[PDB]
Amino acid sequence: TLSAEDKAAVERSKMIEKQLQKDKQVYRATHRLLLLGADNSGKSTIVKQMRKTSGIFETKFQVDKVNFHMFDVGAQRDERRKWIQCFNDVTAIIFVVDSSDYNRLQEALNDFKSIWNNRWLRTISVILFLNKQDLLAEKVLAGSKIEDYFPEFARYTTPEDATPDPRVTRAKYFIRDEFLRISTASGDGRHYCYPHFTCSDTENARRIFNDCRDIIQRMHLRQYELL
Amino acid sequence: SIAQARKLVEQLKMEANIDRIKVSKAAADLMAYCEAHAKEDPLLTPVPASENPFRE
Amino acid sequence: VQLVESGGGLVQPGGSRKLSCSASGFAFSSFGMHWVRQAPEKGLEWVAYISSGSGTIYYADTVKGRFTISRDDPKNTLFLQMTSLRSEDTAMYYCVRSIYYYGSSPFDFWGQGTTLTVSASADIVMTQATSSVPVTPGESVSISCRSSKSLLHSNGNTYLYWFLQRPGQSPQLLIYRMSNLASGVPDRFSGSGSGTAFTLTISRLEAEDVGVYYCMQHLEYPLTFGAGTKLE
Amino acid sequence: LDQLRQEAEQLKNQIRDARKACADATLSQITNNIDPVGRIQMRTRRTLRGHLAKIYAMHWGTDSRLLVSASQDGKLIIWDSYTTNKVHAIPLRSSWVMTCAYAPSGNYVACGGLDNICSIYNLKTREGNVRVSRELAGHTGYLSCCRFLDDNQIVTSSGDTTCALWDIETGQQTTTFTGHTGDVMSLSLAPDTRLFVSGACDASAKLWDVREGMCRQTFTGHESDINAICFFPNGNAFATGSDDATCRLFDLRADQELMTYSHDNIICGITSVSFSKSGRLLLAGYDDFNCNVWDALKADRAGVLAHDNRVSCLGVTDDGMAVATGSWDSFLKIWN
Amino acid sequence: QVQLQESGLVQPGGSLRLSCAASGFTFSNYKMNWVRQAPKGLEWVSDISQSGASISYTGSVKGRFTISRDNAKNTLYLQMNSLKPDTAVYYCARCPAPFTRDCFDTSTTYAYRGQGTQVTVSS
Amino acid sequence: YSLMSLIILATLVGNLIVIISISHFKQLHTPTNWLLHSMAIVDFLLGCLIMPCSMVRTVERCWYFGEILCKVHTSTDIMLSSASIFHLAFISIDRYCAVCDPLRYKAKINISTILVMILVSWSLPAVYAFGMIFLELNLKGVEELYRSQVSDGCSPFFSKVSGVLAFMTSFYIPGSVMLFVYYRIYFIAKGQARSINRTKAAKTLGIMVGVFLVCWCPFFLCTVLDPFLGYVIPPSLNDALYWFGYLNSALNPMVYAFFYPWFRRAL
Ligand SMILES: [NH3+]CCc1ccccc1
Repeated sequence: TLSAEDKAAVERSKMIEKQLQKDKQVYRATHRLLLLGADNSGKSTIVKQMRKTSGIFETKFQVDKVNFHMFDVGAQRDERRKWIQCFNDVTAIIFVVDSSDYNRLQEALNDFKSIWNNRWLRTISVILFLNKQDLLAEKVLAGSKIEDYFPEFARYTTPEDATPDPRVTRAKYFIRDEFLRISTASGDGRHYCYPHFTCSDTENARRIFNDCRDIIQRMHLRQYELL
Repeated sequence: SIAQARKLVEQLKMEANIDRIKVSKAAADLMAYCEAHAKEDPLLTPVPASENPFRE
Repeated sequence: VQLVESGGGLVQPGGSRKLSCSASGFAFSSFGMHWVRQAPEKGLEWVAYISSGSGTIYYADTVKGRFTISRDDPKNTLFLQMTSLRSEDTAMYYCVRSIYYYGSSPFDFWGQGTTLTVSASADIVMTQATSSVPVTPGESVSISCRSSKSLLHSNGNTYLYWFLQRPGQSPQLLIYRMSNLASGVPDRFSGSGSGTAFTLTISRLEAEDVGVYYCMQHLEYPLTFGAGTKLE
Repeated sequence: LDQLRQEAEQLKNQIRDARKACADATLSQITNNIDPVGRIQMRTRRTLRGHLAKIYAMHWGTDSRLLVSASQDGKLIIWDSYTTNKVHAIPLRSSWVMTCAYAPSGNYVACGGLDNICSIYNLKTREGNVRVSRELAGHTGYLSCCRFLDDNQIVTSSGDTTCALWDIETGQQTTTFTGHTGDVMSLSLAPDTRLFVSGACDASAKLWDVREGMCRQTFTGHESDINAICFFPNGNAFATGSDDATCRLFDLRADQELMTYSHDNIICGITSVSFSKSGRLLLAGYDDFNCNVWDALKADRAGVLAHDNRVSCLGVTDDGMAVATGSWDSFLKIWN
Repeated sequence: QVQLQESGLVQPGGSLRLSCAASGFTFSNYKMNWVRQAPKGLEWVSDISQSGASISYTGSVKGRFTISRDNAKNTLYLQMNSLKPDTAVYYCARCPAPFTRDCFDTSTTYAYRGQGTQVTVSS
Repeated sequence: YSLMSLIILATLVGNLIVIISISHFKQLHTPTNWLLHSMAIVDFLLGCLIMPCSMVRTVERCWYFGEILCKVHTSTDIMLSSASIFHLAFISIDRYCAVCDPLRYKAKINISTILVMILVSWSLPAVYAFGMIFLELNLKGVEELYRSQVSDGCSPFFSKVSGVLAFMTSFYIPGSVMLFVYYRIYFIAKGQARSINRTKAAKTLGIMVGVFLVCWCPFFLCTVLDPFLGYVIPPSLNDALYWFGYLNSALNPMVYAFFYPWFRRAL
């Protein structure tokens, strides 16, 4: 840097580095979330309650002076195993299921199983949303059964730790336990599942806040060998 | 679905009729190029630390 | 891109005058700024310099404790603060942009200037061979410049600039770093040199090429401007 | 439909028999005599720092000094590889960017990703700022690659199984390249800018003609996806890298597969490939934190370029002076 | 490239055997699956492990269909049995990359799928 | 004599390895690791400087140098011990901010906060040590007694008020900040493990708290006790207390850096 122009170039580089520092400080204090779902699930209305062939959407909301960024995938193809590698660093994944159809439920189960066991998606905890509970409640008392689709429903009874008609609760906890059975089969204690019973609400943001809080706390505890 | 199969068979017919050469001649040509251009490769033959700008 | 200077007038000796350069039409806070002086019948002269981040400031050896420069990026304005005005600072002042990175072109834009009438060593010296040469509209022209120190640097650059102001307008930029041609100038100018002796050639010639051609050196921070070579 | 299928099968058969007849001797038998390169030692000479998140792409300049890099935090940075200085810092509209390109004249850069739009940035403006000049929209899937032909023509690859040729002045497609089954992952232009190759997730590579816009040849032999494709300096060969931890070398005139570069200690797939100036060395980046350098004629491991995370991009200078690599730990290293 | 071949009307109550012939790829390094499509969207039916350790089925066919493959001949087949009134074309499939539990195998020409066959279990 | 000697070598090597490792590797430049780097630096300084002089004094049971020399060695010793303890307290506060309240951990522990902590921990003990020793603050009213005890070495001699104030500050603010934090973290870790099951945390917390406690507590007790009792303890007893304090600095880098898998992997 023996010339005047070289010194001016170095000064310009230093100014660029200062701006980059400011951007880094803004970046480190934010949490990113990935939202997944299907066409039947109300993931398009959950966003609006929280609130040109674009390929991705974005939504920003704040709770207790903490900023969250939630990204919804827009116009893409049906193949997912290629652009799913760009989200291996998010805080959590929000998964929405429509458990009021009795037919595409196995699909949702397969989708969840494929997401859970992904090589690049390890260490990412998934927050499970079971949506459209009013439809299920209306569709269970009228009596379309669950025995034909799932043969093991005949030998299932509500667990004692359930916190609630009783048939509604038995069906809900059967679905919930199917998902949990899928989730707990592996993972060797690096990421967890937080199921929920969501309706068509003013508290989903608080639930996401609490679940993210617990996920980060568990990660920090594991980092220091305090757990 | 006849359109997709028709396009595929026409493309295969197009690809079928192409002039082709012997593989040994191609291997000889690649070796000839590699041997001819071997002295302008700083990565192959290292350059002394006078004519490279990434020194130190 | 346009720059406007305001102030000037007639100032009694020993007084103070505050000049302001107002810029609008470009990203002001990314360019360094200079002040360049031109005596009524003499050549150009460099005065001061403030950088983009305001982290570095230089002054001419002639005026170091008398003048003061300052900038305000919110409003895009450049200031010159003069105190205890002598009888020598009676020239016209120009406002000049400059930006420095790999491949840039400094001194590319100049202001219009304002007049200021006052009532009554180890630096590189740059010299030009002649003062006036007559030619014909269509013949070839060559102008020579000479330097007391090697302008070639260790990295490989040769810092030399040609300006060639028009008779009535502010100076413009022809060549930067001895070889590279400016953006909007016609591609009939060329430059060459060896490190100590430098030449500029003009193949064809039209009615717009008349004026005074200058020589500038950016090797050191102190700036010395070429005397001049008028073309008739 | 059955008759059509039968016709397709016979046509396919009429191609494998011809290529097997023309197959003759392999590259190994003829290249055995030549003395090997030996061993290659390469040392890090620079380390460019300043990216927040991980890096997906980089591209050298024609002047052999500048380069551009893209990162997931939504930033493009143009470096000065000699003095390690920073020339420009560009903020993006979207943070999920997958590729970048740098114009052969040095006037423009491009980038795109999970937004189905390719943006063009003008570096040489009257004002001292970099501003976007044109947004190219019309694709359906994510952009995976883009390359300049000149200041006005750009070739893009998308996840909707199609390539396209654009006109930056008007912003409308002038040609579309259809025929792939899976999403296209990479492309490589030719030195004369008349042809280009392509790789997709259907485990096949195709050669296209830019002028008339139709496929000319199809290459197979891989078992899984194609992640990276490079093109021989001569112009009559190219190499690919897949998810089955293997690299091939395909001819154009012979229309077959030459020597294969693989080893039993690699299980992870290849992300990038590139050649040297003379084509003697083929070096590829892997997922096991490393980068390997192969002998392009004998398939022998000669040298290892040992980053703290996955290696995502490579690059070799136009005059062959240096090699640059990127990675998911947000560091750029220059080797020599 | 990679080619998969599957070989397979029956009065109700019957059983059947349907295979897959494949070459080109290394069979012993990949997870496999059978997907069928009703005259409806395609549905997953019965994946198997590389060495066969893990076998899974859907509820609609659990206990009635069993799938197993032999590495020696690079062939995999499911022994259909006790059929019921199952009119669909049964395809074959392979996971995209070797050595991984995860897999994502859509109606957009998943390349690693066979042309498929049709089975009628009606009179 | 050798047993004291090995100790110095272990201190020096253990601190040098940590300093070089944190300084070189580029993936270890997070804000929290600079505290470890600074603590290793101060322990290295302590091991290089104070170990040989105290070694010579202890074995010969008699000062061999200038009378304007002791006033420097004691000041440096107090400085470095105080600095190490402050560094431990700040690390505990860092861990508390990490675990208990997470959503805002990255914002709180930016590089500026770590820089301020390092600056305070290096600055305060130095001015405290020195202004205490070079001026005569500890010697106020015990001068005759001091002379009687003195015309026979050097020792952290303390009056009735200065000694109790030094004890209060150095061994009661950092210790009170450390113990409360680790108690509150132990409860949270136990509850989380119980919920997950529906303990290594106790083991590691006990190990490091116990090491600190057994290393530092007896020496400060005896010091605060001495003026009130009447200097009845033997002079030769305090050598063991000083060497316990120096064993703490010997073991500190190992506990705070080699117990953790990430540092081992980065090496
Ligand atoms: N070995 C250190 C001796 C000491 C005594 C009192 C306060 C601080 C330090």
